[PDB]
Parts: sequence; structure tokens; C-alpha cells
Amino acid sequence: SEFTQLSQSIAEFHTYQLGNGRCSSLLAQRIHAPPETVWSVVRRFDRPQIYKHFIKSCNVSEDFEMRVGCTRDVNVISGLPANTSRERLDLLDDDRRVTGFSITGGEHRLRNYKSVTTVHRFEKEEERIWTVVLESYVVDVPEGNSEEDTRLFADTVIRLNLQKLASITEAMNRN
Amino acid sequence: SEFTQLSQSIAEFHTYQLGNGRCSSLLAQRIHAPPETVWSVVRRFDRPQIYKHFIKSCNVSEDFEMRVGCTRDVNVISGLPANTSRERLDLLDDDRRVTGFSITGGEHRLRNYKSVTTVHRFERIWTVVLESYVVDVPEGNSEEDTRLFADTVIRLNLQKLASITEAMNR
Repeated sequence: SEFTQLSQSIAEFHTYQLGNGRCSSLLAQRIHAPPETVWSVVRRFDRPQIYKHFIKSCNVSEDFEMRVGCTRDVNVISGLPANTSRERLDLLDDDRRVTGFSITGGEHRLRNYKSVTTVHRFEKEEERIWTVVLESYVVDVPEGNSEEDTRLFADTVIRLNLQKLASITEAMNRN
Repeated sequence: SEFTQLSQSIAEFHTYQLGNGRCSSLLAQRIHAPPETVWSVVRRFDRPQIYKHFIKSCNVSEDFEMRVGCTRDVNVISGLPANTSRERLDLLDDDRRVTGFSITGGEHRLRNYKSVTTVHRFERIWTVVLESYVVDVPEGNSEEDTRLFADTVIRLNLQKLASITEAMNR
């Protein structure tokens, strides 16, 4: 009744098929803000700078329109030299609060990365409406790297981004 | 006096010797906690993992000395292959709350990196932590990018430092 809405998502969107040279992970974050607000940032494929770290800039096309197959160039500085990540919107559903993308090139740390993020309502007593965000990915493990190492990297940045997301979003709920 | 102490600290440790092939920066973090507490975290050369991000592990010698000249191996979390960063403790003055280190090798993104951190009293009781660094920029690489990488990691580390330290006040 409570974690049922969540375990359904995990099953459909955050559950993965142990490929040979591939790895994945799932991460969660509580935000003290309403899902509608959180969703309104997460869904903006156009501007991931708002809740993500290490983004120098993000460019889309002049005639930009958000739809599955959508494209963005993300100029990242989480390493050196700078790096332009070519990413594509894989899915977007404003009703179920589900969005997802992949990295088609330009990012040698995360080859064939595919991610999905889902926002959840959690009202658990003066039950103010809180949120839980889930973010998972699947990605290639570079040959000559351990699963663990590529996983530590992806998880660390996702964790920091989800923390920024919590702040930016918790700020919008006391403004 | 507290602002004189800070300004003199800048002049002595956070001021650098320009220009081409080289770049530097200074960042600051106000932390609502006593500087005594912050300094006891910052001074721990053998465990930067307490407040710094992207460290998989940090190994010291089996008979670890804690004096200028100490070394530490930092296994860094990049998306790249096993990147061990060798760091030397340049400076450690408990009375002035000043530490500093250099990257002697193994970290290709930050060659000849030298950083200094100072902790300052401001009066609850509040602290300011300043951190600056000087690093190489090989020609062809853009100064802006390398600064941006450096500045972002320091910022995140200092935010966590605030958190960890502000938590140590029960």
C-alpha cells in the first residue's frame, strides 16, 4: 500500500539484466518537498545544470523540443581535459513521473550509459508531503577496469547530484 | 584583529606567484562550529576521506609519522584506471591552524599541485576555512577548465567539511 508504488517502479525501471561487461546500481534520496516540485526540475532534459554538478554548459538545438530521441550536448568538467557528453532522452512520462536518458558518445568514463529517474510521493501525524527520488543506471565497464571502480565513480556523482537536487528543491519549498 | 589575522594569513599562504603555464584560486567556507573542532578534522593528513570527495582509500606508512615530510597514497575515484595520488605534507602548524600539501606524482590532472588550508576564528562561535592552491596548466589545456575542475572539488569538500564539523556539535 505504501512501498507498493515504489517496488513496482524498481521492478519496471530500476531492475537490471546482468550483461557480461556491464554494471549497474540504484540510488535513492529523500527530499523534503512536494513531488510536483521535484518532478518539475528532474523532467527538464533541457537544463540538467540546475541539479547536477560539474556541468560547464549544456546546449540543445535552436528548434529544441522535448521528445523521445531528443538530444543534448553536456560539457562536463568532472575531469580533465573537458569533455562533451552526447546524451539522448529515452523516455518521459509526466503522469508516472518517469524520465530516462542514455549517453551515446563523448564520455569515455561511462560508455553506453543508460539511466532512469523516478519521483515518488511519501506521506508518512501532520503528514506533510515528502518525496523519494530513485536513480538507476546500467553502463559498460571499460575493459581493464573492475566493476567496483566504474560503480564507485557513477554512484559518487549520482549521490552528489541527488543531494544538490534535494537542496535546490527544498529551497523552492521555502521561498 | 580576527580580520587582521585572516588577511595576514592570506598574504602569507593564499597569495601566489603568477602567470603563464600556471594558475591558482582561493575558496572560502563559513562553518558554524568552533575552529578547534574544524581544525582537528582538517589537520588529519592521514585521513582526508573524512570530508573530501572522490577518495576510494588513503594508505600511509605502517609506522606513520605525523610531521612535515609525511607521505600518503590516495586512491582517487575518477572514471579512469587505478589512479594513485602521492601527496606530501608541506606545512602543519597547530598554533596557527595551517596545513598544506603537494601532489608529488600520480595525478595527471593536477601536476605540481600545491594547496594550503587555514582555519580562522570568528565571534555561538563561527569559523571560516580558506583553501587555496597553485597548479600547472600545460599549454593547449585551457586555464578556465582546470580552474573549474579544481574549484568545484574544493567547494564540495568544504561543504562536506561544514556538514561533518557542524554535526560534531551534538
